[PDB]
Amino acid sequence: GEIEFIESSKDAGFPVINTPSKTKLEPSVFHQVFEGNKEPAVLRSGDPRLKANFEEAIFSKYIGNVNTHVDEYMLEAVDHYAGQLATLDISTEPMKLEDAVYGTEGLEALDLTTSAGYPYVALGIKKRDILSKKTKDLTKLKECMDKYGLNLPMVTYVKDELRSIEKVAKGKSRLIEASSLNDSVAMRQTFGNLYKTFHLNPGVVTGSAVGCDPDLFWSKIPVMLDGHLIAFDYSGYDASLSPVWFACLKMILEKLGYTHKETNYIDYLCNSHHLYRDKHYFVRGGMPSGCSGTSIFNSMINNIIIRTLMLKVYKGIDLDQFRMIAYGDDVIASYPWPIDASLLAEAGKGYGLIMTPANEVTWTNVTFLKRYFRADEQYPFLVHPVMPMKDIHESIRWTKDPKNTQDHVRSLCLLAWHNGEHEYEEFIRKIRSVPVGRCLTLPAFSTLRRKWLDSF
Repeated sequence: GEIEFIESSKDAGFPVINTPSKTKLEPSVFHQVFEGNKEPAVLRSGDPRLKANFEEAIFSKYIGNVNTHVDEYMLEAVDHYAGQLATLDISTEPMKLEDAVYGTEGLEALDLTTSAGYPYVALGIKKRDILSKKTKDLTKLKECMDKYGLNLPMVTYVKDELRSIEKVAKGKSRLIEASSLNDSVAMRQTFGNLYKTFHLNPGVVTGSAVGCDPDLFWSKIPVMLDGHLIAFDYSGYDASLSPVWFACLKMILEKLGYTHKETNYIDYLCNSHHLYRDKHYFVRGGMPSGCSGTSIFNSMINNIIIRTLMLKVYKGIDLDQFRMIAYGDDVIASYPWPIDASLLAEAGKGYGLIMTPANEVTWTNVTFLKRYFRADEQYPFLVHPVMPMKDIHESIRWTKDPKNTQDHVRSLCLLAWHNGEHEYEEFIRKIRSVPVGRCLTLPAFSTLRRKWLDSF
């Protein structure tokens, strides 16, 4: 992706977008009891922790585009992945408006807490002024979509989240895009059935883990990926994507039965208009992370990319024995023969991608969704997802709202006990060394283990 044009919003008649300048993350009551290095991402240019130019840093992920046609390797990759997806019988019929907005099996209701985007943010109109969970009203939404239409600018926000010392100092805060409510809804109508099928079928047919529950899904992954493991993620995947990969995605969608007109929303993702505080800018290429479907579309594109690279480097590869699962840029995969991931990574560089491979990827050292894999000692066909304790420690030391401490700590307990009973008891011990910790309902190790075993 590449920023092609930027200027002052006022020159085009856009008002300034007022985004909060200060982090909501503050040290929790557990900040001293546990160790950690992460701090809130820089959100503003004058942050005294910066050791770089902030606005240059946050936009540096738009590294450019490789301009190329859809080549022979891409064409075969698309065909192979389309054949997989064809077995799922994805409906290209529009999802009905009430299901796409207020919820249905496989597609959670539209998030009422996030930005409604443009022009609503400039008018003070929030999602809850238009939509109602209790009444499921669609009348105001129909008014607003009729009035303002589709293909509206996106609103860029800096993501408020913990980051490492290096990413704080370099100002490399992540950006999230808010599609207009109108565009979010229209995309959920257009693609909602595809979204549902992906959410309900994580694994090696969708090639997707989006929406998975690691507590359940981790045990299935080694059944599916039974060859030599291949794994990697990327640096700045979303913004690195060149338009050719969006062309590949459009070809895949059309093979699934979407009309050319129905794939027009992919052009909306690829060639985009953004408002950021007092500026507005146009981007060619790059997935605008935060718009409807970007995790699923990123994952679908990644399925095309990896196949493309394998076909290009390993002429005579048999993709029917290749298996892969992606969550956005994150990939875990297998093939019955060893594959040199560094060759794939260098081939990806030729397509404008920055891939970072996982020396002998094993079930001991492979990661996916920032978690390890550890087979249960007693039930060896069940596999624990293992979030490192250091990451749990990083999270517990901060809070965006201490009123949610109970929910926060309980969520972390659900992750921590997979590290073993000794680690969990120590975690609980330290929690209880603060008075708040003795006011919390904390699950017992044996209870978490029993409930996990019984969930299968």
